[PDB]
Amino acid sequence: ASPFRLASAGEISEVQGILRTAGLLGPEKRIAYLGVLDPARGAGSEAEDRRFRVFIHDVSGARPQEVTVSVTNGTVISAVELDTAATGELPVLEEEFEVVEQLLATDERWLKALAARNLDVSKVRVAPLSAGVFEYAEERGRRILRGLAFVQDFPEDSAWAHPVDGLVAYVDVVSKEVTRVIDTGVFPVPAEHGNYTDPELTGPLRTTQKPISITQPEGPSFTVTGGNHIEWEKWSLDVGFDVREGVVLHNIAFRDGDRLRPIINRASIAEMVVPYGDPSPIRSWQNYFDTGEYLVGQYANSLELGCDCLGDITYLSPVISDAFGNPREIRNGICMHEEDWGILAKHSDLWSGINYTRRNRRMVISFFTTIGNYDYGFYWYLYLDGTIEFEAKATGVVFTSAFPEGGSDNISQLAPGLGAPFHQHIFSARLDMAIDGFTNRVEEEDVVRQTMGPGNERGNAFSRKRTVLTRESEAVREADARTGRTWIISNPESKNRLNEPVGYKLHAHNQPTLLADPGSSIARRAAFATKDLWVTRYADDERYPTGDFVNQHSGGAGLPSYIAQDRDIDGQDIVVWHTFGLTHFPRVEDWPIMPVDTVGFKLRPEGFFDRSPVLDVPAN
Amino acid sequence: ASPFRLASAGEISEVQGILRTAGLLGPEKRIAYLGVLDPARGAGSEAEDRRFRVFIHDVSGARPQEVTVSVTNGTVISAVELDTAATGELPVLEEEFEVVEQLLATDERWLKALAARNLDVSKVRVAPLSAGVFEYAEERGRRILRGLAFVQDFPEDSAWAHPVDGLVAYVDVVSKEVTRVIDTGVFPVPAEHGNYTDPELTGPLRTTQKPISITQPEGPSFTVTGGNHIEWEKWSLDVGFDVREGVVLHNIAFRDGDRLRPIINRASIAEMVVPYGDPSPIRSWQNYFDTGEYLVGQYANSLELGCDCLGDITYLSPVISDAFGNPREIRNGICMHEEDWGILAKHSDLWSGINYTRRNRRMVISFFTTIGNYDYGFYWYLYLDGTIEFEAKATGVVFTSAFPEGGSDNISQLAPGLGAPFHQHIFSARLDMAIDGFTNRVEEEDVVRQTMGPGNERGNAFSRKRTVLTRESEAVREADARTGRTWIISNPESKNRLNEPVGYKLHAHNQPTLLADPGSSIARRAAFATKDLWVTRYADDERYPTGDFVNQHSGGAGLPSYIAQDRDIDGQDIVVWHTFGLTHFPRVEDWPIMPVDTVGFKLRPEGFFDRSPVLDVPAN
Ligand code: 11R
Ligand code: 11R
Ligand SMILES: [Cu+2]
Ligand SMILES: [Cu+2]
Ligand code: NA
Ligand code: NA
Repeated sequence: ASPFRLASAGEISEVQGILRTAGLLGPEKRIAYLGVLDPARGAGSEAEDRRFRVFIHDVSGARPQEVTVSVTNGTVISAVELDTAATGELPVLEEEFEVVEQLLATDERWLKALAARNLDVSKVRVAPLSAGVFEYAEERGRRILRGLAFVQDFPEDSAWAHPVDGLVAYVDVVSKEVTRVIDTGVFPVPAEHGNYTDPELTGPLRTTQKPISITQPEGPSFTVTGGNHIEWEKWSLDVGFDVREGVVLHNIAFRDGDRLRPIINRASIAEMVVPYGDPSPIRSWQNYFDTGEYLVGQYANSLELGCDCLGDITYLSPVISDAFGNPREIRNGICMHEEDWGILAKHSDLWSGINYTRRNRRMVISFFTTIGNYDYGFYWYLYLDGTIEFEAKATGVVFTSAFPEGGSDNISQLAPGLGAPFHQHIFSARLDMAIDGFTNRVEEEDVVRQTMGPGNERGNAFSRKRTVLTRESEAVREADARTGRTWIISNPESKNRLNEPVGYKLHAHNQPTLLADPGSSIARRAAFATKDLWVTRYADDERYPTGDFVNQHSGGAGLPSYIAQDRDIDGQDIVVWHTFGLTHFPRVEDWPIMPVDTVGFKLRPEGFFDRSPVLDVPAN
Repeated sequence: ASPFRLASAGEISEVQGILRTAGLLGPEKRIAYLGVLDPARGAGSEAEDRRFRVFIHDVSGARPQEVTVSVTNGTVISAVELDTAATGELPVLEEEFEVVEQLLATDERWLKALAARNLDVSKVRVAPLSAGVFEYAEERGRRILRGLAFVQDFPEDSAWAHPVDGLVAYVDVVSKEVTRVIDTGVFPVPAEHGNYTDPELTGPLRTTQKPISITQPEGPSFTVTGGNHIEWEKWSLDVGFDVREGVVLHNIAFRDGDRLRPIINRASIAEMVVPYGDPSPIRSWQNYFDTGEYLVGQYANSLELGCDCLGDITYLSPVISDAFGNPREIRNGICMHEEDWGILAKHSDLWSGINYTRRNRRMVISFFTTIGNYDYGFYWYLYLDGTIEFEAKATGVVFTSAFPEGGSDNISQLAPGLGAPFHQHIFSARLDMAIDGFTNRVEEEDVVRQTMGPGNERGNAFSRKRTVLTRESEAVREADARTGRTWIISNPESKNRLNEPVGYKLHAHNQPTLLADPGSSIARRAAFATKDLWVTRYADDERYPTGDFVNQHSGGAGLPSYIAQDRDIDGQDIVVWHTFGLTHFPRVEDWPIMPVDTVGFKLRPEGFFDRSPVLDVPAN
């Protein structure tokens, strides 16, 4: 019955049928994006209307459309033709991945480049890479992918070991034409293999790891109802999935006594971008918006038990649309489990003689996606004590280049002749806040040092200050780790028993934000990534920090456009957008397959509860 | 046979016998500190000499002594009388804890203060609190403790709920005299109880938590030999224990192929301080050096299976000296276990068709200590991929005060009338580095932004810079989170296969450092805490960032004195001292017993290995 239930195969097939019936999904049409829309504010009273949003591409060269369908009512709500030169190209289609290599394989310029390097065209893989927006006027309004080449010596070879530097091509994937082939000169193609399952490289596998068995003999402590509604240790939420954002959490709330208290209305990773810091023209255009351009949900892995997710696991298998509107299941695409998390609280008291220890646990909701060379795990955690956390785990194979003779200020060496250009992985978490309901505000809290003097004669005092962000113009904030800066989301109309507004505190990792020059294309297209925290007034059409159409789309949309409205955010329905990222100078240890590295953030209750919320946790 | 083995009960009894025989341990003498000394540099060649360092207090008022004993040879190596007014008082003795309350109970001034507040003296607990160094000239050369009062309504009551504000006393614990009683006025003693095992407060305990069973059917993957030598997944180390520092790691090394490669010679938490930020004269003197003044090892908890440490646990039970030189075992005082740590590396490749997933694990070595109201867990982690991490877990009961009518800039409210003064918990990790041996250097590495222009026409480039710290005068460094600042310890004489010096990178959390005014007593006594990173040239007598005797000791010793020597640290035997801490503005959720919060740091290999060190980890 829940309006927040996952899309079913039947709903997707029904959208297909509605579009077909309406004349919007003939044989030349392809679905580039399809997802369920969230219910409107105050929709709980009215009967449900399951609506789906669809981006439809046309392979014959006609203009694409944005369409909203009511699957409940069997109707098209709206359909509008898109001018992609203005509003952006549609996301990259899975079917376009192969096209770059295929077209290049019979292009005389490409073949000349490969022949100059004595490379067999049958062995040359070409990555289908998003193009961005640079100086090439002919690309405006065209669906372009750029191609970088990697040699695969045999079918099971890791092509990433053998980058073909000095060469890049640009391809129109609709007209099926190669627009440009740029050859700046030959570089040696690195020869060492990077085959991490080859015994020659691994050596004898370890026999020293004894089994770790994690079981729950009475099953898990969480329940799943309605397909995706989770209840666990006072927490209540719905686990959604979208082909763009991946796992999306809805209606995160905590049962405090008799009252179900909302905390976050919607939590997602609304964008992620990988900007590269190598000024070589072969890669200086490289910025992968894995979420906005590629759709990370689409490439979610099927996760194997005892391998990807360990313990007593409950899986969800979300359904997405293929290019033709047929449903496709991602079997075991979402993992859900609880795990022990060490000591929760402990005290051994010298006066009362009471010794007290309690254990912590967390609920984990995760997926793993693969975007070419990269593989990312997205993990949401709920803890017994009210803490909410997100963690991204970055692994896969590093994106490679040649390592220049005489070194580089922008590339590190991984193996003889093999380079890894410097880059960042920068995430935007969109948190549609609902601290005890929708009337919320944000304060920036800094530690305040105090001078020795009257009122502080020993020079020991310290304090803090809170500054309310009253309007969107004042709500674009930067980190200040030195002053312990955090941001508190509170409800000014809901007080705890000590007469203080209830709140949650966001604790950032204070990693560097976007490093690119502020006048670059990427600083404009990923403007969100230049600042740690943004707060907007909620609006139904302000979904992504980069806007709806990121592919080959200049600045003009997204967060900078939203905040120009300068709306009241002091005790209103607000959205926090937190930028956080990893700055990666690849190390030799990252090669030939990279150990996981992490980044994230958390929010902790801050006078939300009237005392510790875990006094009722039992011993042992 | 290992010279790094834990002290045995026999060794401690033998030190006692040697001291007795030498005339140094008569009936008026008490042992305030006893610990084994590490072997001298280059001692491996010579036969072993187990030496012990002892601080001996005299209850009759005579001067204390510092003594070094050779237990192997049955000799006193050295014995020197200490002038405590100059070099500092000895650590607080466990037997002195009760003395403050006992002396105050018959003092007319104290009784008058309690009577003004209608408090039964039999119900008033007095915390035995370190005194520091302030304006009281009579305290110089005397062993003083200060007393703050807390009412205990009945034997099992949590006295922390009932602070008696406006009152503090100072006591000479040797002459057994009350030197001062200060009463600045009555405050209401908060009345609500804080009894976290009382059903009235907890309510009905949860019945929703289903068991999590963690077992190892073939036992653990680590071995313990020689009592405390651990081998686990290529790692080699010795687990030491000292009554001051607690768990100390020695000889951390990694077996890379056939070669045992040193990484860290000695790792410890060499100090921890809890400075309070309330300018009230009742607490403005409050700074607890839990390590230096109280000795955190002494109060290590006995850790219960399935409660404190979960899984297949191997315990060590370290032996310490009581006040008379008799051995006392801390049963199950150190936990050792390995645990699963999620995904280690993962890639699903679109060209090779190979799908690869490997799991991570970490070895955990921990203890938990209790210092009055506070309880801290100290955790060291070794990971499969070469990462070394420390984490402190802070819990217990928050130190309380009255909450002032009309609020406070330096105290938060926890319950009606109940306050928690702001404070920090600041740790110093002393890492005696040995990256591939002892010839090491430290570089500070910052991200470098680049301007759009020639050589960077698209404004995408970014880089980094490394600055070698050549001498101790240049080696007192601060965090810069905005520029992604880290510190690399390398061996300039040991290169990896790419001809780059092998190294490890220290990743700090960049939390605020000491907030007190730089002219305060605490800024001088805890000078280490004002800066994030210090590097010294190794010396056998430079053990603690605060010197050997912290109790009632002014500035003059410790790190500022060590670095004045301005020694060469560029390719030498060096020591890194990392300051890291928690700044605590207590929340209502911290009351009546606080959920764990954490802080720490890690070091990751940085061109130490010739490729990923975990290619030989098997599937599943
Ligand atoms: C942004 N950026 C930097 C970047 C950089 C590069 C690329 C890029 O683009 C974005 C790419 C995003 C997509 C990434 C998701 C991961 C894709 C993985 C490939 C999908 C796939 C597609 C096809 N196949 Ru098959 N196969 C066998 C074992 C394991 C497999 C894993 C995956 C297979 C696959 C397997 N197969 C079936 C039977 C016998 C042999 C084989 C082989 C041999 C060698 C390779 C693959 N397979 N297969 C081959 C031919 C036809 C059909 C077929 C099938 C059908 C169903 C299942 C498996 N295979 C972006
Ligand atoms: C820096 N700062 C802010 C600060 C602030 C405040 C203080 C402070 O000082 C530093 C203090 C550092 C020391 C902290 C370490 C923790 C000390 C814990 C107290 C030790 C202790 C000391 C004594 N006893 Ru008992 N006892 C029973 C159960 C559980 C117990 C736990 C601990 C017991 C204890 C227990 N006992 C035995 C038999 C019957 C009843 C009892 C009771 C009842 C009520 C309380 C305690 N006990 N006991 C009582 C009397 C005589 C002997 C005795 C023993 C002997 C052996 C074991 C247990 N007990 C510093
Ligand atoms: Cu990376
Ligand atoms: Cu604290
Ligand atoms: Na909101
Ligand atoms: Na060293």
